[PDB]
Amino acid sequence: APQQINDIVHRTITPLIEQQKIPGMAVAVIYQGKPYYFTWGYADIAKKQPVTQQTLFELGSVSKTFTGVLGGDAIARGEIKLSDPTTKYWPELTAKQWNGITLLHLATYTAGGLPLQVPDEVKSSSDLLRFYQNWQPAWAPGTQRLYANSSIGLFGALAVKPSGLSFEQAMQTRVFQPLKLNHTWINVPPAEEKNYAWGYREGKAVHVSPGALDAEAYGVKSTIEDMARWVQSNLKPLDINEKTLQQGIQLAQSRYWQTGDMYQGLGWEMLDWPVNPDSIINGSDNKIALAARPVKAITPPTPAVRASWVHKTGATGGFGSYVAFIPEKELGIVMLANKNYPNPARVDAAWQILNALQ
Ligand SMILES: *C(=O)N1C[C@H](NOS(=O)(=O)O)CC[C@H]1C(=O)NOCCN
Ligand SMILES: [Cl-]
Ligand SMILES: [Zn+2]
Ligand SMILES: [Zn+2]
Repeated sequence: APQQINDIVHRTITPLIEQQKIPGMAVAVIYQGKPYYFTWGYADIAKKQPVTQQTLFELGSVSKTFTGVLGGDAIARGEIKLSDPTTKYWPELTAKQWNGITLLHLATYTAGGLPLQVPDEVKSSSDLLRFYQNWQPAWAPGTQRLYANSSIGLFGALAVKPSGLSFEQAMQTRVFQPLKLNHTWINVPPAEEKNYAWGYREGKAVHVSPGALDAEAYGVKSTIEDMARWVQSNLKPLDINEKTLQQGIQLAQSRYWQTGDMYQGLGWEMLDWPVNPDSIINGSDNKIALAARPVKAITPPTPAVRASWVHKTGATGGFGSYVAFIPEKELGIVMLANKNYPNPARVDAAWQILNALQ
């Protein structure tokens, strides 16, 4: 890699790892469209297995960027419209509070207070219907953004219904395969488990547990190489030969709502570039990112703006992830770690690196 990249990555990430006690980490810096890879530490501490460019990490909520793009691809196929009512795809959702809640609301956390998590006791399709049938909104739809796995998770499950495919099959056929993300998995196959890093929480090795709508909201695992290719695909959608997927990538970066200086896409979130670094750093703290905030609609949604900072945080019990990129600059970063450490530390490090290379 260019010396300037090696230098800034060492001076930023090695101290981050020292400060946060991260056991293993992989970073890709995309500079002028090309990825440069860096690894540190161990995927499995007790086995002394190093992190490599083939190590699988839990992406956590970064999974929502795949869900948003798959939803965009369905829009581009004419299979769904964001203005469609939820009940078009789930007519058994007969409770009156669902009148007026659209796929857009589900995708963008604006349905009126769907909760952060689907309850752990939801184990069957019957449980899931009961959950949504009994949920009572705190706000009218399209007025407040409250980040929620139960919201975008339902969006992903319903967006694939017209295809007749399961969510996993749709994602594999329509997103992973065309983009050659051949080491990205909703369910890690047995032959690939050797590459699956352990997450570390309070010193103990952990993997994410199964849960309702997990694939849609937080369940994807991937390598640093596939995640760099995911960033390249979102930086340069016109390089994608499949027109519906090219368009789905673009639609996931459209701006549907604004609150403060942030814009909500499908999975992705965006700010105008140049960005105020303190806004992205401070805004990533869970106390802020997860709070209910009023939104203003953008109608029509702003088509993807090249001069944007586009990003997403993610975590599981044992992992912490961050992806950010700037289309106009062909510049991006992926940071995958097997410890969940605070979002602001991730974003600060990412901005120090990308700011140094702009
Ligand atoms: C995503 O990783 N999520 C949802 C929510 N996202 O906040 S973020 O990581 O800062 O963007 C916080 C919790 C977290 C999870 O739900 N992770 O999955 C673990 C099992 N629920
Ligand atoms: Cl140094
Ligand atoms: Zn040093
Ligand atoms: Zn392989």
